[PDB]
Amino acid sequence: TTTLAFRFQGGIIVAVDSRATAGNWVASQTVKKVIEINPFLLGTMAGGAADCQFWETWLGSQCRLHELREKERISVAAASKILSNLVYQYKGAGLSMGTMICGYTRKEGPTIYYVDSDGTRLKGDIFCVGSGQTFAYGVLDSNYKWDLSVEDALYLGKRSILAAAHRDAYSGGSVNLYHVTEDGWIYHGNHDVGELFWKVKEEEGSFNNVIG
Amino acid sequence: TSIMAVTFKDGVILGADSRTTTGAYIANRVTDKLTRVHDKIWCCRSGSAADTQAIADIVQYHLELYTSQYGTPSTETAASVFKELCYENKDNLTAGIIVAGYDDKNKGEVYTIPLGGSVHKLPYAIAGSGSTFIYGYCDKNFRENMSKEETVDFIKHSLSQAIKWDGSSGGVIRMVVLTAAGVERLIFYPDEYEQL
Amino acid sequence: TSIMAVTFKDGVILGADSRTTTGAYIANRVTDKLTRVHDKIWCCRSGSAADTQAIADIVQYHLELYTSQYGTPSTETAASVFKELCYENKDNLTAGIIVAGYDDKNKGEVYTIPLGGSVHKLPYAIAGSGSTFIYGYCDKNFRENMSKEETVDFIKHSLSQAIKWDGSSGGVIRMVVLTAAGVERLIFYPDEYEQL
Amino acid sequence: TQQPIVTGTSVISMKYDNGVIIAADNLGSYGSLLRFNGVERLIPVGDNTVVGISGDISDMQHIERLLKDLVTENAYDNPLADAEEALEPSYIFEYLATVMYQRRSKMNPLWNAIIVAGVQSNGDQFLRYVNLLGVTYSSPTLATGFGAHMANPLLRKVVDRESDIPKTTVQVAEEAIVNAMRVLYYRDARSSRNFSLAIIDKNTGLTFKKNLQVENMKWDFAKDIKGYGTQKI
Amino acid sequence: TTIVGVKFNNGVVIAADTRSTQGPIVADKNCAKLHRISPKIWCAGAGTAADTEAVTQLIGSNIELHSLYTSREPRVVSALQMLKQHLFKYQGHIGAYLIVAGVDPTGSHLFSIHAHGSTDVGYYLSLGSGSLAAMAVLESHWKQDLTKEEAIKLASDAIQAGIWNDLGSGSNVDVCVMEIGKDAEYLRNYLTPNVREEKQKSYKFPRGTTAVLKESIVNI
Amino acid sequence: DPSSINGGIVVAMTGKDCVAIACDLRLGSQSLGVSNKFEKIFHYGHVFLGITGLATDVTTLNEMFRYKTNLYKLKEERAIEPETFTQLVSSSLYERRFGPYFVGPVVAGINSKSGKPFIAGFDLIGCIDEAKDFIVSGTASDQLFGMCESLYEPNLEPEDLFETISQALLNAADRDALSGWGAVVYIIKKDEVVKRYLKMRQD
Amino acid sequence: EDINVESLTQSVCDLALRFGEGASGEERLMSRPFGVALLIAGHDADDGYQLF
Amino acid sequence: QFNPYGDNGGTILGIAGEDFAVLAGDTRNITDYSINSRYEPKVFDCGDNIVMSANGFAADGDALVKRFKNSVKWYHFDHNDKKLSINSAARNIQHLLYGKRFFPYYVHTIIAGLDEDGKGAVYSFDPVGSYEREQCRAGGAAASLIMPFLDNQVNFKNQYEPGTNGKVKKPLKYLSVEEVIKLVRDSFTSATERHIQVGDGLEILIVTKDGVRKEFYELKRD
Amino acid sequence: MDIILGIRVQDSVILASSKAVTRGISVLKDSDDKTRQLSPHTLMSFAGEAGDTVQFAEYIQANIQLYSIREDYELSPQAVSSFVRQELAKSIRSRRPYQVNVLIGGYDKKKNKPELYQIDYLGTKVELPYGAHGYSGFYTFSLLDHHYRPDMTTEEGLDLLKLCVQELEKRMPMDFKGVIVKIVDKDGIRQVDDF
Amino acid sequence: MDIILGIRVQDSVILASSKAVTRGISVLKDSDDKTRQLSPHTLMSFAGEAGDTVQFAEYIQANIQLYSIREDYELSPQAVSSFVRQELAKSIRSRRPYQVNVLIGGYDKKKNKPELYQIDYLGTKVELPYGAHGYSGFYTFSLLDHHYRPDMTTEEGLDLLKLCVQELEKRMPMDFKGVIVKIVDKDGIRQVDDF
Ligand SMILES: CC(C)C[C@@H](C=O)NC(=O)[C@H](CC(C)C)NC(=O)[C@H](CC(C)C)NC(=O)OCc1ccccc1
Ligand SMILES: [Mg+2]
Ligand SMILES: [Mg+2]
Ligand SMILES: [Mg+2]
Ligand SMILES: [Mg+2]
Ligand SMILES: [Mg+2]
Ligand SMILES: [Mg+2]
Ligand SMILES: [Mg+2]
Ligand SMILES: [Mg+2]
Repeated sequence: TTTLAFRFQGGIIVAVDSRATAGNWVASQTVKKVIEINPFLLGTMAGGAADCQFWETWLGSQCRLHELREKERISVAAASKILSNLVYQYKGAGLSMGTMICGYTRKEGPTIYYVDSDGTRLKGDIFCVGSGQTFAYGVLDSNYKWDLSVEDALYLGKRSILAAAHRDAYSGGSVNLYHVTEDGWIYHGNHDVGELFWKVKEEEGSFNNVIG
Repeated sequence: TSIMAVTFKDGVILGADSRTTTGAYIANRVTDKLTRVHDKIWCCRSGSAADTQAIADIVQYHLELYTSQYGTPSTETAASVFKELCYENKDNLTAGIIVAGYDDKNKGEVYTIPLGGSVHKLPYAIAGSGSTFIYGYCDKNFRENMSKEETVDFIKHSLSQAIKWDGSSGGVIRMVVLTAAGVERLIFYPDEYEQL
Repeated sequence: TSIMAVTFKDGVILGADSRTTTGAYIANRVTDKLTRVHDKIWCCRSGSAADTQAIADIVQYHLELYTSQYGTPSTETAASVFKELCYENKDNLTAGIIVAGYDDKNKGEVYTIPLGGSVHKLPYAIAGSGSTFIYGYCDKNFRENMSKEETVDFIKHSLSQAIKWDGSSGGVIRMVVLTAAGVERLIFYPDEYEQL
Repeated sequence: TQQPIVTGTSVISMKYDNGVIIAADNLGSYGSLLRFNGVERLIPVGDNTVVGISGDISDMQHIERLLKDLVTENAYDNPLADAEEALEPSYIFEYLATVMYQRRSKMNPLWNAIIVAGVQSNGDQFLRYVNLLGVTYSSPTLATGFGAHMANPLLRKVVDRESDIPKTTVQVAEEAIVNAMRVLYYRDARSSRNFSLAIIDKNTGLTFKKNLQVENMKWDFAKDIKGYGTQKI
Repeated sequence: TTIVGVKFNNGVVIAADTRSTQGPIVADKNCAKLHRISPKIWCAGAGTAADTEAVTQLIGSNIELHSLYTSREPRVVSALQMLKQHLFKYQGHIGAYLIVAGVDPTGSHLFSIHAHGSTDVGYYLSLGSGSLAAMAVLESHWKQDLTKEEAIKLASDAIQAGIWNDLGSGSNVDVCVMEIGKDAEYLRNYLTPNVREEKQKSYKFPRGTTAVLKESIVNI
Repeated sequence: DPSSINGGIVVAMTGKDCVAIACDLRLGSQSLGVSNKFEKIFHYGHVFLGITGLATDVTTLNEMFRYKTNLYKLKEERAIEPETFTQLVSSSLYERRFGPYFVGPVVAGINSKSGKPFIAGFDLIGCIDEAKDFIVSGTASDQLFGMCESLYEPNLEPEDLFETISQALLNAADRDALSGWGAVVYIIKKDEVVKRYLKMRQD
Repeated sequence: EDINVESLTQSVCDLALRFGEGASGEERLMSRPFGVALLIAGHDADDGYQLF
Repeated sequence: QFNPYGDNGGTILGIAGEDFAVLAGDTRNITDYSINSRYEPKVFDCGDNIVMSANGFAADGDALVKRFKNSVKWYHFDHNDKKLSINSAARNIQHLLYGKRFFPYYVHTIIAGLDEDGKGAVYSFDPVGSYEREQCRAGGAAASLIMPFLDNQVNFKNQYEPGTNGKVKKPLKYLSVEEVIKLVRDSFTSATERHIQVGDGLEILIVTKDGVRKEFYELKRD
Repeated sequence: MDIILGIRVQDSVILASSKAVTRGISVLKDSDDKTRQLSPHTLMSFAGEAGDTVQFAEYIQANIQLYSIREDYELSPQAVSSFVRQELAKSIRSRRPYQVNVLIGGYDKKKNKPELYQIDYLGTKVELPYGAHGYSGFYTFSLLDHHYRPDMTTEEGLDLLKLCVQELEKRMPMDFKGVIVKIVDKDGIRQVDDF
Repeated sequence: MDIILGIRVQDSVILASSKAVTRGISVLKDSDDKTRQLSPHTLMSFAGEAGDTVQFAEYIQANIQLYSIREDYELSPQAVSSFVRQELAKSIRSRRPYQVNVLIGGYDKKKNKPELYQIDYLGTKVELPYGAHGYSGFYTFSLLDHHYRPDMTTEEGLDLLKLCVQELEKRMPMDFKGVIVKIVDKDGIRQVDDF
């Protein structure tokens, strides 16, 4: 798995792969690794499939309840802290989650929290998480820029998950793209690596390690 | 340890060696492994001495309570109580116990309760480290309905041989006789049983 | 396995069960554990079947070589050769072997060689998993200088009881008789020995 | 139970046209010591069920008592306990299966393999297996432990598929069972020659045969087997 | 694997199933487990397949040299001693388990042999994962003085027991018949009771279905 | 275990007067893909050998077999046949019985004299899979078995055999994290050998 | 899925019972009944617009 | 040391059609090298046009199916016999499984049925509750053999239109129930050939608007 | 751990190797050159077990120089890398294996081409446009998969390495104390002082 | 691993804490502030097990603020450090111990003195002129044993920390991504942006 979120001038890009594995068996290539908690808040899933799907879905419930109770959407900080507080209660039980909680409120602005099953919660401008995180980093970091156009950012995110899908045995499938702004998230599609890789190799003239 | 109990024509006889070891050290050379839990219901002990003493103690308590409330408990009932304690606490006991009793209807009875807490009614039973060596001997020499004297001899011969081969057995041979006439304690010394 | 060898008035008799197991599976129900290494020198095998076959084979070779060079080897000499192989390779054998022979001077002889390779000359010897159960029986029933028939009976009774109690023993009872008159093979079936 | 001490080996069983047969030897082993020889491991529940048990004998005795208790309880305020509202094999099974899976799941198994045999009220044969893991299955033949390996292949030659069942008589099934018992005695080091057999028949009811002995054995040829390779005498 | 051996009034019969397994997978559905040590001495193996085949070849080669050297027909007991001594020397680490059968100038013979070097002799034997199922048949139907045709039937029934009841075994029955006074009679696929049914369709692809990046001729 | 560190697969199939053999292109170190061009199929005269497993042994065995077959050709004055090479591979492997090469070799070829298609497989110590419809090997061997038993039928023309062995390899590979990243396919007849590089997923 | 409106209503009433025995046998949660009532309004796919 | 888990082999197979779904399993049940039964069904009609198989450790599988069927019973009690929709069944099965996250049912769950638009549905679960809706899925012993085959034949993966230089995919197409059964039968005969834990019998449950129907096919018994 | 990188461009091969030497909680040295020249147009960088790396590299160097003198001819990069591979394959199954991974940059004066070989301690060898040993490949491979072109000048290769090293200083957990960069081309081997 | 340093000078206590957060072969963050303010004149820095450090520090902070509000009075550094110590001593023998080491810098407004407390996860507490957690003490303690004077100004304390951090960047094996420095004195707590 490879997941990434980053803040830039035009808000937040979120990008994930869609591969799930058991040992060296490719179990699926169509897994949805982003959860849409509400129209302003996204979660990403890395680590244990069940651990992630279950707890982020539950986090969604806690967020809604907060909204019913306080008559306002929960903040990114507080939503990520619900998840962090929960996993920490289980610390040592063997949960396996590397997650990002991403979104917008007026108070905070575009906001990203890294949250894992160790209890680690971090605010930040850039995170890559998963078995393919280093491959995403190497590409994303090299070409990252605060003043990327929205288009260039969407592409850089896509290109970074693509780099990870290629090199990490355990990443692949397709790329799922999101942009988050002050008006919330917007979906930018599912991009099968099967056709994406070749298209990018041609357009870009990259991936020269490969026989074409 | 070498313990046995043998039904016969008039009741039942319990026998045991008197050796308790820790390592190769004989911590007690005159142990009394023949333990009373009711008037004419007794038991033979093998295994952990802490465990078998602790078990017999609690069984004696249960049968005392039984007696004041319900009347005389049967030999079977005593075996039931032992079994319940041995089976339920199987993961934390090392106890190999023979329960033996007299009553006017059945005369003598014998119930062996091996490690694990199962229970088996038998015309006779042998147990303890030393019994392995006398399986063949006891099988070939036991008859139903022996006299008291024939039965004493069988046990004397049996336990003498088990003591001969088993390092964990030795000392004196103890016997308890349960009949209508009451409870009789016997003892035999090495210089007697070692010549048989 | 239940193996024994018994000196008597006219020579020596070897006996064995016929069961070989791997796990609880009886891989061979008619094994022949009575193995010849010279005319009137034989052995009983217990332990690893690979080990005891391999040992007996090499001992047969040594005694064949002995015979062509030096003349008839003694029973003692055969026991010596076994011992040397069992002791020197103790860290890589599981062999419990009884060596038994006839000659005109000593008549019957028996040497047991337990795990580790020590050697013990004895008027009779029992061995194998099943022997534990017949220590007391054999001690009480063995006499020196029995007749052939009395000796066959002793072994039949002995091994029958060992087979009765030992899961690692069973099948038929095999016997080999070594005397001046030569070498005789006997067999007894479950329906005979199980009634004794 | 964390590990078995006193144990019973194979229970074996098969369906035939009008009922079921089940058998188990009378031995309680103690490691490699053949310790107890009159241990009944077939447990009739009412007139329609026989529960055969292998494994830890202490646990078997505990299950026996659970079964007697069922019989007792079922009769309370039950005017038809000997009739319409008697225990069905299927009720006895479901209960045991529930108990075995519960104990597995508390990490404290009843260390047994069990076959439940009987006839349901509509006349249907009942034959189903449960063990210390809570694993359950039915088949025209069932056998536990060692018997699964040698009795099953023998018994399946008789009832190989469901359609063989109505073609199979008690007489034929019983012969198959007994032969398998002889074979187990030949090759299972923890078997005994003495065994019990029960038939449950939709017409004749329960027939419980105690003290059978393995008979008609071949040992003859053993006289001719000498050495282990080259030895001729 | 299921292998058996059955003596009859005038020779010996050997038989095997034909399934070889990489774990729970079947690599070869029609494998050959009946090996020749010499023209009239044949063996069937279970255990580690490479060891079973290698040790077969080693002894076969040596038995042949021995036979040429001594100008004598190879004897089953010679294969026996050579094999067990070799296996013992290797202390079990050559995981060969074999039933060896044959006829020679001294008569007809049947032996089993295990990885540690121990050997048995009898009138009927079985080895491999399916040996308990096979042995149940042998123990039910063997009798002294079998004819050739009866020993073939019995051995073949025994392999079947393993084929049907042992997951370790399957597919076909192979037999070899070694009769005194005759050429060994090797019957490959004596029984073939497990043919795949016809598939529901052909999965032939239209030509050009598969994408190619580049193509070239190779020169041998 | 050593046989799954580098990843990769090989499959060979028989057809009518042809054989085919195929492999992926991956060389990785656990989850890290490293080489996009590591072929696993070699040839000595008209005999083809594919090898999966530990890459260093793949390379070593190749050199060992080029060495052995070259000497064979010199001494025998003719090139080695697939049947003979098969035995050679077996005994070379067995020679290392107790310290084996961690490999799963596969042989394919057409006997120059019978004109008969031949394939075989081996376990890591030389046991021969005499099977003659298809042979599979590598970290996706389960997948390959499944694909072959499904797609295969006997006496395919070379053009059809090409589609079959391609789809078997491609679909098996895409369900394996340690295989893929490209492929090559050889279609082998008496007078012609065609090598092709397949287009596949790059994840 | 969405909770059906009647279910929700039934759920609030079950809580209301908790000055005594629960609908599933629970022990009491409070020492007196509530002194308030509710009009519950909603929509679901099974019974459309409902008022309880 | 008590091991609470076992492996009973078996293989299962779910494929969704446009207006139907299919859930197939073999009927063989195993322990190590032995056959416990040649016919012990493991695909179950749970009501509401929902069929289910929990494959692996059969004791956990049975327990899980039992708990789920019970879950339906109570759903009906609580909601006046309201149909439990398949997506709702799936989310519920997620919770049953994750409830035992620290002592899991050692099984692979598949369920099949129709969605709220009457289209075939398959859902696949890992032992602790992770799930997705899929078009096809194999589970259990021979899944690693059968799944790539389904990828290729149900979803036309790696097939291109000829003459297009491998640039135009073979377009996705809904298969009929006839064509699906053919694929199911061939998958299993193939699994039976190469996997020792597969054989004896093939049971297929077919779900449509009109209900659940069953077909049975023999598989080789070795 | 040690960074060992290689990029093969149009006219040269470029090797970059970290300067740190670290034991326990002490950086012992920040100027360590992790290469030996095997011949005038062949350079080998190395990472791995303490002691093994220098012992192995010098053994190879000694042997290569010996061949140079005996034949009065410089073996090709292809020939040298194969000798190194074989030595490692013998090693891995010997009584004491060298735990050394290597990169070999060479300029083939006959083929007039740069070649770059990655060989690990098992004897796994592969020729690559770019290579790396250790954890560094987890960042550099994807980066170069994006940025590397086949037509590139030496200067571009250098820029490519500036990108890699910048990333490793950003994301690698250990302070590897910079790199020494060496260029292997038709004129031989030189170190880029201004890196 | 995490650098956590403290120097107590004449008129203030100064805390320095590394900015890196590292998991596996990834530096996740280079700007992480490893402190919570417990009260206006008391600061606590922290190192240790993932999750435990923030969970512990915030729990303490919440409790300290609660006391501030309940009593309308700010507990002394001595009182706060003792509460922290006790909480750790209870921790170490509880079912799940916090694996957290801490430094507490505080200005006692009553005694008009800076105080610095080093407390590890066992509940070991000591007051020191300078302190450190982790491997850093292996270099800083001897350095300050040489350079530290009791009479020093805040600025001198700062120079002292420049010396420590310079040494750790030289000799520590991991890239800890610099430090954030905070000064606790009579006017409260402030961060030195120009460090
Ligand atoms: C959101 C995830 C799908 C992200 C993805 C990678 O990060 N994770 C995964 O792919 C992980 C593997 C990874 C932890 C090494 N896989 C998983 O989490 C899979 C679920 C799929 C196979 C459907 N579950 C699993 O691996 O086995 C769980 C288990 C639990 C108890 C007993 C037996 C088996
Ligand atoms: Mg004594
Ligand atoms: Mg016996
Ligand atoms: Mg494989
Ligand atoms: Mg792949
Ligand atoms: Mg990938
Ligand atoms: Mg619904
Ligand atoms: Mg099969
Ligand atoms: Mg089979």
